[PDB]
Amino acid sequence: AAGATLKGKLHVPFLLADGKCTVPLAPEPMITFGFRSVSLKLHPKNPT
Amino acid sequence: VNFNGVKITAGPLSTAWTPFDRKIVQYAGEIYNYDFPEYGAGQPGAFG
Repeated sequence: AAGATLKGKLHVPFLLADGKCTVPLAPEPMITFGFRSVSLKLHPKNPT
Repeated sequence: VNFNGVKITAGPLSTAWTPFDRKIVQYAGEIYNYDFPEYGAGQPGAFG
């Protein structure tokens, strides 16, 4: 407009706050020992 | 075998070959030479 720039401000809701969220727990790995070596058999449900 | 007085006898020693390896898996009409583990050595994430 051109009459008057009668301006003001209003609040944005839905801000980004902290919180606790639930994450998957991967399938358990199989740890076969060996002399100065660990061996891991892994079977992911999802990209891990 | 015997037809009209003849006696026919076939074999042996057809080169003693087989494709069928010692361990076979059958699925949907298809046959595979997999090294399947015995009953009680099957591990998770594997056939057995």
